[PDB]
Amino acid sequence: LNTAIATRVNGTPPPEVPIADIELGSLDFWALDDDVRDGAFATLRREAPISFWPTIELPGFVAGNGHWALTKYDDVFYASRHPDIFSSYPNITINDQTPELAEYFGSMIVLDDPRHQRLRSIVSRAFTPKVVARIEAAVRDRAHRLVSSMIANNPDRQADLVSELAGPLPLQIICDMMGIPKADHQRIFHWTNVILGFGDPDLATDFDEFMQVSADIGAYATALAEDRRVNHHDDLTSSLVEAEVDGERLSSREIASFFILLVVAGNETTRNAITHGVLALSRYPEQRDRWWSDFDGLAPTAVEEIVRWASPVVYMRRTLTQDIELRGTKMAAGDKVSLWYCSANRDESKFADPWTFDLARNPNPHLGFGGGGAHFCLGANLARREIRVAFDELRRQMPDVVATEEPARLLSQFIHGIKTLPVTWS
Ligand code: HEM
Ligand SMILES: [Mg+2]
Ligand SMILES: [Mg+2]
Repeated sequence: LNTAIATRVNGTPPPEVPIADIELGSLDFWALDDDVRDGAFATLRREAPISFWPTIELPGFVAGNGHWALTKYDDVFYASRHPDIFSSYPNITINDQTPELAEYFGSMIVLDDPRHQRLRSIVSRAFTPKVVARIEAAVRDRAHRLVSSMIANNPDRQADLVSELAGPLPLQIICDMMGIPKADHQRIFHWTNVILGFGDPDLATDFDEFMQVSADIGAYATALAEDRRVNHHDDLTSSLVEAEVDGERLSSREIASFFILLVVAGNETTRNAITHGVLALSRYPEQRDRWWSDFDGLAPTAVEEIVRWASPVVYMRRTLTQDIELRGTKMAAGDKVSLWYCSANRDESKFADPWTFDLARNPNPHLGFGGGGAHFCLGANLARREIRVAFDELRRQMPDVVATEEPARLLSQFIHGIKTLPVTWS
């Protein structure tokens, strides 16, 4: 495969970046390549581990007040485990929501306990390890077919990993858990792609399109919920419409926001873990070889290292409910605080060799699924299984699959997205 991308020397730290060249509040910065971004967070960890940044202006989104950026692992961990101080209300991105966004985006992820946990308990059983293990057959059937179709669909042995595997595998699994008919899965995926791609001109930059997509997926959720209210199915949509929280059924807004949260999170995270993982295997072939020659033994550590390496969710935001000082920086009640998982996951204070992609890494206390605590990723067991099966099917059917171009990278501060990744195999 002479068209494979260049390999890299594992363990090489990126050069640190002069602090004057770092603008977290500019979309231009998020367009820099990932070596520069990684070197910039390295500078912040060293020189300004907590620092303040203006919010990025996005068309039709309210920027509002700026935010305190926590770039060190210990601070991101602390903030995550202290939700009475670091609240998830009113929003978990840096920007402000509005009443009009709240119709569609006012889910449990932007609420504190106890209401957060009462909402989460409606669906939590479906995401537990023992229940998710039950659907291995479904994950395998879909992954196996997708990889086979990459082969059958491309006589030239060239494919886009994202559209042909990494995207459609998690999409199928979450949509089927929700109870969405197959004929509408791609419609769901287009809506979630726009919702968490906004600001990249390849996805959407007109706020009117963002609002029409949001209204359209909400109307879809409401219509499916209405069907399930009358005729139950064994799906999460039926669980949502049947549940009672504080003795009251969920409202239309609550059902639509819950539905949207689950399909967005399901569709716009694992795909990037998978795609960054194939990119990493392409750059570090010794790691591919060692996983391929002991797939079951290394899989638990390998999947977690892929998540640490990719950090598919770049950050989450909190809002202080009281004044607090951290690292000698006083922050005030009401201030926004951003938790940079991408940076925690390269912190030398926690990982001695953070720049080494090591599929055997153990322990691996990465914060790719967050810092732990009340909002710890509901889908973590699901995502780990999706990743493990995707790589197993690639190993079994096309073991030498390799990237042939550098990825087209999503322009986003929030999601470490890959839009396309050309691959080949022999
Ligand atoms: C590798 C893929 C994934 C990554 C990196 C990831 C990461 C995260 C992160 C960082 C959070 C915030 C945690 C916190 O605030 O402490 C989160 C929350 C969440 N994720 Fe995941 N996620 C992944 C896959 C999924 C999947 C497949 C689903 C399925 C629907 C999902 C559903 C959720 C939900 C519902 C929440 C909100 C939980 C709550 O507020 O209690 N995620 N995820
Ligand atoms: Mg093609
Ligand atoms: Mg079904």
